[PDB]
Amino acid sequence: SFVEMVDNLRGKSGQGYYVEMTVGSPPQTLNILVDTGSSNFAVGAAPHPFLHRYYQRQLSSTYRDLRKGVYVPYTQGKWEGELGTDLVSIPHGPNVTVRANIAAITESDKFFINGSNWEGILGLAYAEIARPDDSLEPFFDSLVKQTHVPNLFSLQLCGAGQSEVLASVGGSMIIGGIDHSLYTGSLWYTPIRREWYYEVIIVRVEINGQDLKMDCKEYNYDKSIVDSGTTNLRLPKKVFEAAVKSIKAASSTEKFPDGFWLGEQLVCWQAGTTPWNIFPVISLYLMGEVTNQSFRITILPQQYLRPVEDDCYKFAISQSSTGTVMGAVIMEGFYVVFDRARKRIGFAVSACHVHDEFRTAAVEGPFVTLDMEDCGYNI
Ligand SMILES: CC(=O)N[C@@H](Cc1cc(F)cc(F)c1)[C@H](O)CNC1(c2cccc(C(C)(C)C)c2)CCCCC1
Repeated sequence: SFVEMVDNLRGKSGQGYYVEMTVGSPPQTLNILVDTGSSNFAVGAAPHPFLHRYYQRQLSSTYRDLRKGVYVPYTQGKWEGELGTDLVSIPHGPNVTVRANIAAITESDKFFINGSNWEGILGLAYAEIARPDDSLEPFFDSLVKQTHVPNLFSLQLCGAGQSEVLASVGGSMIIGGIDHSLYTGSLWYTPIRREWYYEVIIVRVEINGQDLKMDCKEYNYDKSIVDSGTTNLRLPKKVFEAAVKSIKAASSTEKFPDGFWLGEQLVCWQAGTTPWNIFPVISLYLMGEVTNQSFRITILPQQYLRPVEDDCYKFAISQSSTGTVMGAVIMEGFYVVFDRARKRIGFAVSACHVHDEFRTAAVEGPFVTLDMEDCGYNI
């Protein structure tokens, strides 16, 4: 924990959160997307039209070629690179330096985003999903192994709160501890089912207090994960359809185009007249540390209606064919502790949550649910 790590994240709405890092000797400054949905540390290392700077290995005295190729395909972006090791620091993180594996990006497609202000990505998940394979020690594992930094990190992603520019966002990545000033109320923990993605189990879903009443295996159909690198709440097909049906009904007083519900087309209102009260709250109940217990995290429309350029919003809930992805919009307004040491993820109401006059984002428990290990997908 540390006061000096507060507000060390920045970003543009919809384009992830990044932290400043240095690579090489002398230190080369780069902005790096913080991604709990992947396990590779990678940086642009060759010219690209959307990169204004990049990692130049030749300028680093501490660089070492691993003489090995590496490739990672994400949801739609992808890159190819060359492995190596170098000294890495996080100026606004812990006061330490570590020799980490680095994928030097030489080719890419739809990976770098025009005007995002980041030049690389920091995969914070486990070795099991790293490319080329699990022998390439992820950054966080190197940090804990080489230093005395406790095996734990927390993320406080904050919302937007202009005009023709994407809203700027901020947050905090607290490495090695829990900063108690970043949250209120109690921290509730859900088990990390398996150490590969940050996998969890959802046992119940409600929209405005109404249970979807689905077999809980559906909520984790495939898998459920906590992914700071994906913007939206992504839901498996059957859950998505049931959720949008209910959100439509709650906000039936008004009518929006199908494009809006499909996440692509935007929807606007005059400034300050956004009818937040017609959109329902969504509660995801996560499995507790104790069998038969659960806790819920409640999400407001201020989280799932993401603001965009020129008051305009996009529906930030979309369909998945690879499980539930609790992306940035779900993490916003919560303090999320990735307690790797004790294989669990904690949630607490964030100090930067969306107040709202009548409703608020919340973390509450316990709630007693008969049977929860049966909600998982058995390999
Ligand atoms: C939108 C997106 O692609 N986000 C990625 C980071 C990112 C951010 C960005 F701004 C631009 C990019 F090109 C990439 C996440 O890593 C996605 N994470 C999952 C995933 C999807 C596809 C392969 C993979 C890996 C890297 C593990 C093979 C992991 C998502 C589905 C559930 C599993 C996790």
